[PDB]
Amino acid sequence: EDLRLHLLLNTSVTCNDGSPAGYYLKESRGSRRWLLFLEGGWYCFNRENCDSRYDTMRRLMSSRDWPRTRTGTGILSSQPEENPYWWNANMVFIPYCSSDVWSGASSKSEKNEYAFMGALIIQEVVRELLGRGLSGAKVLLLAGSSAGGTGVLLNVDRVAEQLEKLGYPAIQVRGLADSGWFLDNKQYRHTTITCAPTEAIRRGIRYWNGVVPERCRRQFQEGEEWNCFFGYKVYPTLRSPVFVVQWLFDEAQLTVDNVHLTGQPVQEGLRLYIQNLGRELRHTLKDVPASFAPACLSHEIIIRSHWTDVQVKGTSLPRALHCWDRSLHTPLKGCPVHLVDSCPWPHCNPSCPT
Ligand SMILES: Cc1sc2c(c1Cl)[C@H](SCC(=O)O)NCN2
Ligand SMILES: *[C@@H]1O[C@H](CO)[C@@H](O)[C@H](O)[C@H]1NC(C)=O
Repeated sequence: EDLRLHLLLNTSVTCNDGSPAGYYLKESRGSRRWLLFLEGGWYCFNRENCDSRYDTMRRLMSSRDWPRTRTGTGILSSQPEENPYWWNANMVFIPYCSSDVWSGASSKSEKNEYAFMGALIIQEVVRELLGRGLSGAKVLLLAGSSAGGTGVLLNVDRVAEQLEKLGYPAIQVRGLADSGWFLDNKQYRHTTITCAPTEAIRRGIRYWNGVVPERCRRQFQEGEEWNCFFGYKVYPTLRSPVFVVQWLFDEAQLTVDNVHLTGQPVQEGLRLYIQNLGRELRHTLKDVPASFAPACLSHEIIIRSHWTDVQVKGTSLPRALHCWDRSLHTPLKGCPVHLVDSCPWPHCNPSCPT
């Protein structure tokens, strides 16, 4: 119960239903490191599917029922035993209550049943934290999992530009995108439920007034900004350092690809499909120097209490992140930052989560 809720003082920056957005904070007075973590949880892209999400996933659309505290876990833990990487940092958990992959900039109005303000929520959290110690930061790591990991890719350079324009050019902004690196590939079977992410994101952008990083927007241009939600397309346009964590066989990727493993022998077509998915993922990370990509069927990593357990080539994620920090002070002896499994099937890495 170590991170305490603060609702935004600017109450025009809202969750989907117009309730104020907010953040959970645990300060560390002896540290100039700040970790701002973006929660995930899919998205919604029209009135009917947002109404459904409001009925049964309301905490992802509203702050009315948020608890006063949350426990920091994994990379948000303040215990070195659980978080060898950044246990002494100032910790911020930003709840995902905008259902827009952190991309929205639209208020609730007579024309809009819901507000989609994810990009503005991040901006406002950063602004309000500057008065609570962030002005003294040396590193701001914008991290996130699942839709929050894609949110990191969409927002890390905007945070960097915001701090520069506010007069804090000494704060180094970096990104950590966990489980948010998706492929716009062919589904295994081509069957809201039938809508593939490219089409759902294309509709969502219009519904949310979604915004993407400027250089990526300039490449893809009007009507094609959905491309910027796909890591391998947006990442090369980014200027801030970004560390990419991605399971090679991510469960959300497989879900959108209409792959459902049961227990029966996988036949040749599905075997080749899965192997090609891992190969394609691995290919997209070849030129990503800071990356951690284990050959596991799983979903998210960084806020799980046992996040320390998985290893790629004998190196854990907390160690790789520590090596990344050292690299941003060429490669370091025994301290690697590019860790992508090459084995071709889920759980060929023995350290995968059970
Ligand atoms: C831009 C894209 S493509 C895609 C996603 C997003 Cl976001 C979701 S998010 C999943 C979650 O939050 O658990 N997973 C599947 N495919
Ligand atoms: C509150 O947030 C809105 C939306 O980002 C912004 O336009 C406005 O200037 C903010 N007001 C204050 C006082 O920060």
